[PDB]
Amino acid sequence: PTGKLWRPVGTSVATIDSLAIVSDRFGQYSFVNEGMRETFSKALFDINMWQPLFQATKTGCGPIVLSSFTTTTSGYVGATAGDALDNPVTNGVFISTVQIMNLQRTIAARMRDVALWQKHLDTAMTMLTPDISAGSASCNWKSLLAFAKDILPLDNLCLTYPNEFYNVAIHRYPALKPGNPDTKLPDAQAHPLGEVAGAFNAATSEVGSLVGSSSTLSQAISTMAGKDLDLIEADTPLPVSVFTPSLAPRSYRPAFIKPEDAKWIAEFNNSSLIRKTLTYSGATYTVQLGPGPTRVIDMNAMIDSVLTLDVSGTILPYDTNPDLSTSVPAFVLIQTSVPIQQVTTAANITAITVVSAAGASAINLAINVRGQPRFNMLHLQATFERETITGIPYIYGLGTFLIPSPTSSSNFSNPTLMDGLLTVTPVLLRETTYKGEVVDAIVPATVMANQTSEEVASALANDAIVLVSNHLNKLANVVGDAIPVASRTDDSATSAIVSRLAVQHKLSQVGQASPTPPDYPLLWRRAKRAASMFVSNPSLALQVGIPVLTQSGMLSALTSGVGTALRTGSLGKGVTDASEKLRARQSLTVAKQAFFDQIGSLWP
Amino acid sequence: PTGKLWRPVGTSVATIDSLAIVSDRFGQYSFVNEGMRETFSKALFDINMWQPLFQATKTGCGPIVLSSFTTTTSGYVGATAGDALDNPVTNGVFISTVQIMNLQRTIAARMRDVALWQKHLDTAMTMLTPDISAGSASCNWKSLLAFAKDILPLDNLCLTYPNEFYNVAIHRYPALKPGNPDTKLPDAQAHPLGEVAGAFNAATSEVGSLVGSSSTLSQAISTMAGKDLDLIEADTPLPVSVFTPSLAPRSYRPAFIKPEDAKWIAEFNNSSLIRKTLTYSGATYTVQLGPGPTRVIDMNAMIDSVLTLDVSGTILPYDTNPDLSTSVPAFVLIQTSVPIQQVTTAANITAITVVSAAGASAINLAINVRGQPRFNMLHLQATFERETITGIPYIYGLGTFLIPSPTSSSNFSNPTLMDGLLTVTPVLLRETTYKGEVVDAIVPATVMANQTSEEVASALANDAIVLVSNHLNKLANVVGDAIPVASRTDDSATSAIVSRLAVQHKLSQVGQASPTPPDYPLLWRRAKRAASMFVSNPSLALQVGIPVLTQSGMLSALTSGVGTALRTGSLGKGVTDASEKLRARQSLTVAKQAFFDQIGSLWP
Amino acid sequence: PTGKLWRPVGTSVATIDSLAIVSDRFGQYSFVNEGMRETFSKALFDINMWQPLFQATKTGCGPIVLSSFTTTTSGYVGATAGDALDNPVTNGVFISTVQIMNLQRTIAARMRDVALWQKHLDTAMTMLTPDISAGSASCNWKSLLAFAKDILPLDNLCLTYPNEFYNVAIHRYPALKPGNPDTKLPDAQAHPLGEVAGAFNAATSEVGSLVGSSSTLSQAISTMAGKDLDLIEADTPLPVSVFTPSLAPRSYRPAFIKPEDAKWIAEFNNSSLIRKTLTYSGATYTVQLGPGPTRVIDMNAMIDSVLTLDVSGTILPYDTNPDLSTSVPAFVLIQTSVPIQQVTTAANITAITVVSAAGASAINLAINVRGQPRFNMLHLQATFERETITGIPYIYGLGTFLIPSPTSSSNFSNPTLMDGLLTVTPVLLRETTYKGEVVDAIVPATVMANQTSEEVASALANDAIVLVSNHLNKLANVVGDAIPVASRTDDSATSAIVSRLAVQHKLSQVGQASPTPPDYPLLWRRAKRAASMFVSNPSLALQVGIPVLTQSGMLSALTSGVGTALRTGSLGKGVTDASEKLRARQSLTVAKQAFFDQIGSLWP
Amino acid sequence: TAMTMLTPDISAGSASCNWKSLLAFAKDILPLDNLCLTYPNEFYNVAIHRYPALKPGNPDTKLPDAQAHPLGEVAGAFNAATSEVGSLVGSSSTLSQAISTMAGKDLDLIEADTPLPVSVF
Amino acid sequence: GNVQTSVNTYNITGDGNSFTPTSDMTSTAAPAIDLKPGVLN
Amino acid sequence: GNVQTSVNTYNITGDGNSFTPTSDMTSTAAPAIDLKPGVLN
Ligand SMILES: *C(=O)CCCCCCCCCCCCC
Ligand SMILES: *C(=O)CCCCCCCCCCCCC
Repeated sequence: PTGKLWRPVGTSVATIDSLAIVSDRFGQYSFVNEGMRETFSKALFDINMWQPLFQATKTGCGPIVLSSFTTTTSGYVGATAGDALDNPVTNGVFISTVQIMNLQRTIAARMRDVALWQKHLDTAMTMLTPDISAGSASCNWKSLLAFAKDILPLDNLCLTYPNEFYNVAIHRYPALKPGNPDTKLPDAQAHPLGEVAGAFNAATSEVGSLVGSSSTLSQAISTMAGKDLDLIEADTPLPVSVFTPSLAPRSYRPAFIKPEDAKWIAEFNNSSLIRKTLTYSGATYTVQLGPGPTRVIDMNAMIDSVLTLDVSGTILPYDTNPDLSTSVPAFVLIQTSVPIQQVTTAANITAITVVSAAGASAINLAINVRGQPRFNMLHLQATFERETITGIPYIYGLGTFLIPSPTSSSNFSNPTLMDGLLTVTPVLLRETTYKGEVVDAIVPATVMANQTSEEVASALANDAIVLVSNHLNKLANVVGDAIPVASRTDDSATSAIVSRLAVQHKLSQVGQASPTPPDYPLLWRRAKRAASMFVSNPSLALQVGIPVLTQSGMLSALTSGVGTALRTGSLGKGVTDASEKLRARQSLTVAKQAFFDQIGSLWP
Repeated sequence: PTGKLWRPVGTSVATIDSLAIVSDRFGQYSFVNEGMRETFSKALFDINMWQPLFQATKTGCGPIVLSSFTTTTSGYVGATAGDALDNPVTNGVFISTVQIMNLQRTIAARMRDVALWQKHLDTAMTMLTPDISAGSASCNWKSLLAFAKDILPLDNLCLTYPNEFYNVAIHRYPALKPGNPDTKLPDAQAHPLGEVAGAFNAATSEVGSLVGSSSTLSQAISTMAGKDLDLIEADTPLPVSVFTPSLAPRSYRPAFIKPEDAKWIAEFNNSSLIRKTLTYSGATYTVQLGPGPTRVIDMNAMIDSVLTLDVSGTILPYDTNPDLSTSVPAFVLIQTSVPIQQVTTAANITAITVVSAAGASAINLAINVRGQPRFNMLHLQATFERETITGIPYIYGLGTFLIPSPTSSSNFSNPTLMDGLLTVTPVLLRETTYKGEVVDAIVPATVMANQTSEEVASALANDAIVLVSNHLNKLANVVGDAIPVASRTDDSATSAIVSRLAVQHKLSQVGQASPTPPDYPLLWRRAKRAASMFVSNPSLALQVGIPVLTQSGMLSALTSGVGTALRTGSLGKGVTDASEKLRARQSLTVAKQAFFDQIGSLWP
Repeated sequence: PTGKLWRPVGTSVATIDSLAIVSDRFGQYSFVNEGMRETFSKALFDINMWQPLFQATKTGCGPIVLSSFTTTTSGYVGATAGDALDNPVTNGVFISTVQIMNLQRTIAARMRDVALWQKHLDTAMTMLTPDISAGSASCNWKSLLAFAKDILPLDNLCLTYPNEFYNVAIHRYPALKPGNPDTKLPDAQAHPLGEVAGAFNAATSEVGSLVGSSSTLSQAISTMAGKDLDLIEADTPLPVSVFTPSLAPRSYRPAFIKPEDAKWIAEFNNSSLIRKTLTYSGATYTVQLGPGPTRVIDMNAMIDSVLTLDVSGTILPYDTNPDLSTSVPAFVLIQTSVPIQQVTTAANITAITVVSAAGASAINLAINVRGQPRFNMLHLQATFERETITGIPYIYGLGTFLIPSPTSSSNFSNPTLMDGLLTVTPVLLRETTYKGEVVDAIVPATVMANQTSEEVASALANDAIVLVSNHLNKLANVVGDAIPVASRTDDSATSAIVSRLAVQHKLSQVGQASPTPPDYPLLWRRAKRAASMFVSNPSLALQVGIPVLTQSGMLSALTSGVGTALRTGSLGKGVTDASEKLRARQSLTVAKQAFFDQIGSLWP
Repeated sequence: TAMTMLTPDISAGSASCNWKSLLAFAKDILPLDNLCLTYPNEFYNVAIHRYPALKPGNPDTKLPDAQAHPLGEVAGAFNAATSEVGSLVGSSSTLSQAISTMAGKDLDLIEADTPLPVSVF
Repeated sequence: GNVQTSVNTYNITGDGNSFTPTSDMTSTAAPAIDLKPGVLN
Repeated sequence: GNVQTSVNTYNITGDGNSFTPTSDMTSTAAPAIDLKPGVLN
């Protein structure tokens, strides 16, 4: 049973409506199922432990028995009259609301009390590493004590109550074994209150540490089910939400990104220059679109973000072409009639809006750093919005210069300030971008081995690629973490892949002389580096031309392997290299024993 | 009850003193509460499973019953005489210390034993993805077997014991259903020992996966309470400790950062040059402070860190002004009398200490990379300390050049090596920095919408801004993760904000014609992108001029929403887009069924 | 007991063989141990809660009692005949397979049902932060309701069932206290079904929050045992696997990295130029090895990776030396006879392979960005493999230019395209690299204070240094997180170190006048910044010349302290600064009360 | 979408289609978001009662039944296009339908010789 | 078509099933149920 | 796959075995056993 206890209410036989939460002057009795007593007992148990320090310091008020907050009522206990009817409990143990209040504020008040002392006990305890993980190692008690008698700073609490803290301590450190009163010798065994827990944390030499290897697994299992690593290369529309894209604002360096390497950025590849004009704040400036191709951020295929083009440390040659100086650098949109990459001359450019200029010309924004005047780090920045560009077939964001007077000097300059580190930040997660279009769902499998070397590094913050990369990255840490894809152990991961290579290379051999019986020693090893190359750089699985990894099978395969692989690790997964791991722990205890030996001499 | 068992040492009458931990020749009996038997049973259960492999290989020693390590003593069981008095347990089940030792080293020894085999069983099991997540899919057993008879490398253990591993396997993979002996046909149902657990992990088509959606929530709940996301925009002094700043060493590019964009960096904006001198290692060099403003790291407002100015790949024009060559680049402090930004000429600069020079002039540190000789990657580096600058009102760290002989050539150079990538690393977490002052507590709400575009990116490693950014970043991953702030589901997050916008826009309408009844469809949508823009780039909420996000309400609001939102997710939160998610899983099982079909033909 | 139930197939006498899983027409009865009923009850409990919404909307089918899926069989219940023999259970409660199916698909079907409604209830609930964390704060109900009557968008479900959702709600938000029918007034106490859980999550003013501080500890404990932070500075061979290196592809900028600062990169420091030739694709090009030293990636000491040298934004002076234009930039290997750094002239260079050229000369790859033509972002890229360089004592990877015709113009150019951002990605984790050699195991302690300032930042992706950095980094977040290494609390971490400094400085004083009695106030403070400097920048502990941190004791010491420190935190660790933390929470509730006050007026 | 996706209705004589094929066929066509792939013989049992085309094989003789027993036993019998006269369900309605109009609009009185309100039209 | 077993009296992939339309029984559930005011009452 | 006979209740090459995953029962032993200090006791 569970929930609040109910009891028959009003005239009639017990029934699903006869019942009513048995409330009263104390609040409502909620049932205390077996396991929920484990907690409140485990919590109180950790407080009772500090008994010797509560009396010493006259705080506290006696040991807290959980049997002081409960009661022994009886009735039907459920979550609702209907279902509570199927849990007739007799003399169960319930805790009334007003009690659920004290057991709370008591464990809270006492928790402070101890949390404090417990902190002093520590700066003194750990102040001599009472924990080794291979074999033993003593340190003659006299010295030890006479030593901490020093180190411990005058405001601890282990100097005001030595054997009032010691008695608390003995129950937390199975290192300190108190000398028995009637034989005046230790005990071999150490009996700290955490008897079992402390036994099951020792780094057992057979397998690393059960508490470790156990969690590193349940931890990975969490992720595997959580993010949705499963279904990682699913071939079908998936809401961007399914990718929980967060804290995702990637930055670049355009005016370098080739147009074909990333759809969201077209260029004005035209013969001559395209000097246009525009009255901005009265003054008339001339946008240039100089000698080179001047790659500009396209506006369509640009998920309403927060574009913030930073222009700093980048050269600013106002020294040579004086034409450049005087011009306030500024991010400006450019609506063109004919599609760009077909826009020849000025009459082609519909209009030009200065979405964000920089007050003060190019001779205050400068700063000489050895001849080559740089740009004082400043951030121009628009706030592009999907629909502010409705209809408008062609429009481009360009972080240019806005020259107040074009001249012969700036005839080979080309004032694109895009060489600066631009940082787009998708401000509306629901919508992603792929191959130049804005969508609401991705098709994972499509984005695999479909980008090129740099059609990946040139991805646009929160676009399929960047999403089908953030995803693999989780799955990449589950294998990297739990599975042993980094040793000659032909693990579950590199194993799922090997079975694909076989089934694959086996049918490609079917029909024709079949002169080559499948290899296997070579297949195991080829798939080992395939699974390994993945854990290594999760990204690669997106680039066209990557051995194994990019065939449709793998990944879809890998994950579902790694999947079941985590759901069976056992507990002693740590048996892997638990030999050198062990031998390394003994190595430490031998060096730490060496320490105790000095504590033992210096302070005799 | 819990803890070690005690018994009346004084006999009969058991008072809060006539007790005593019932120790003896076996150690101390510690009680084995109901739940703690669940573990040791669940641990032994996972070992017994491997029974067929223990006999086959003559290791092991029979099935391990947990009832072989315990006993049936009876007495009072608590953590201390006082509280143990309230737990009279009769014939409880306790495990003695020396036993708590075997149940430990047995589960450890056996755990190794199985951990090994269990690894072989796997490279063979996952070596044919026995796990699908939508509908079924078989693969005629003959083929399957005759297939793995191949792939499996000659050193497995699934080839030496086929149906000695198979029997272990059948209990772990409800995929392999053994053919019943007396009807020689499968069973429809599959009965693996993990009957329930395996039932509750299947990706249930109604809602993603209970095991997933459940954890992704408890996981987020952990963080929410842990780091202290709650109280994220609290308006009142908070110890830096409350922000657990760790692994926090940010790097820049000064000599670019404007002085007003980041208090910790002032500049010598003076008319002419300020050539000073200083005997460093005998030889007399001249610090320049050349033509430009030469931005220098201020020393006050500089949390005793580890400044490490790297100067590499950056230009080194010793080719033109020969004056530059011969000068050993070096980070040097500069104590000025009159405050900088008021320091006109040499007589103003009190003294200049070469806190770290680079042995060998500027013509060995070079390296030609196409005309423009660069700097061989080298790291100069001081170790500034709060108090080494006590009293000293003005002092600045400057990574300049130290020219051995100033000339006309270096009259427009300005040797500030600050254009290099400097990396400050706060070496003393307790103290933070804000707006130019060193403090011990932040006031969160103060740092919101108080920085500018770049008064953020120019923050100083472990300063309020960088702390009130590391914090939002956690809270940003809790929403990004748990809450669905990335779909049209007007989630709890974007909902907490909408209620603020209403209450806000509603009173701004009070008094005056109230010609505009609040919108709502427009408010819901405006707050959706506000909560969304946050998850996106957590930082923004610090920059002055960000719609919604920067009003005092939000955040303080958001978090406390997201807060309660996680504490109610239910379990089936995965119902979100659990349709396409499902349809994608069927998509995979259809492709994986396609695989089994070849395994089924190639190896008939 | 646990597992499926068995019964004596041979009847009466139940031996370790006369048993057999009691299967049948329903599947196999698996035992439902005490705790496993807690879950299925806790799951069903959370569904029954939504009873009022199931009837309202005619879905559901009555309350789901877990006692409808189980049974009361009796027999022996274990994991295998052998061990099941020691668990005679009478009238235990087992759930048959076919039942373990419904309790599953029911909780799944119902889970969807509620998951939906439960989402509507929320957008309305959190839409008025029903959760404060200090003191109370009301908001006159009328207003509140009449308010949400607005905000809530027309497609919720809290408008179609107000007090059908309200009744569900009252059990989840102890904020909404329903007015009692027969006294028509609230209740003071609030009785939500989550009575206890909700009591134990409140931010108790004594210590932050038990649910928080508790997890932040168990969380850290997980890591500490997991990754293997323990043994962090172990002095003995450790398989790279023990470091779970994943998602590890670091990028650089060679042609800058000094050869001695990173063994994996030697340079051709020769007097004149070394123009060689090579027929690549018919056309004959000349590799240059120009004026400067031209640092090249060495091939030995280069873990078979995926070298991808990006050349973009970097200068391309085809404007001056016309010689440069026309030459297709390309990454090329260079096998030399005599060891490099001893290779004088052309006759010395055995052969030169163009492992990856860039189609199209240097005048299409350009792009004018203000005079200085840059490189259109493109990625050349080899796939170096350990053994493809077997025997071959000397061979180097060089991302040079391949000039189609060397001239006088390119006599001081030196076409090394290495100034570009190269990104090596280890494609085979098992093998690491150290000091220039490829190995399979590291010796942790060896890599401490053994690198120089930049012999660290110049590390090669997945090399001991980068591994003995990824490791410290975890341990750095465990302390940063759990332990309070960021306040004057002389924590367990900075305490473990202090004891080393003492024992150390104490013996260095032994022998000779011992004129200086150890300090301690100065030692505590010195070790505090030592432990602090570590949490800060984990890396440092690798660099030669770091105070304290780099002595062999520390770290090996630190971790083992931090270790036991986490295994005792108590629960109320949050007592640290739980004063200002508290005062900040009251600060928020005072501001949130201010909000409710407007909701209370505007919408009267 | 799965049933009619193989016209289970003919109107003259019979015509079978070996079940194996049929099934193994729809195993294809049916798009991945139906519900006849998630419950085959959970839909099949519903189906058997609506399509007297699908006759389930009897468990204890493992053969069909000749007769098909769909819950709409009678209705489905009286809709078959009986070869004697087109279809009772058709011919019946085409009549009651016409009868409706005849009385309704007021076709009767169509050439009445006397003043009639336009409304009557 | 994976075997079920009891949920419903017939397996789909069950033994000897048989798709076979007969012009005699035109498959039909109940669509034309009359509910109009006068006719339902 | 050579016949064994009694060592274990099932032969591998035994009569009518059947590999056949069901999205319904995701194969899993016991990895996440909780042993952390507070939780084990
Ligand atoms: C298992 O489900 C394999 C697919 C066979 C039947 C799926 C649905 C197609 C046949 C429908 C039978 C019920 C009425 C059409
Ligand atoms: C005889 O041993 C022939 C090989 C057939 C089985 C060997 C191992 C491969 C199949 C594994 C079955 C048990 C779980 C995978």
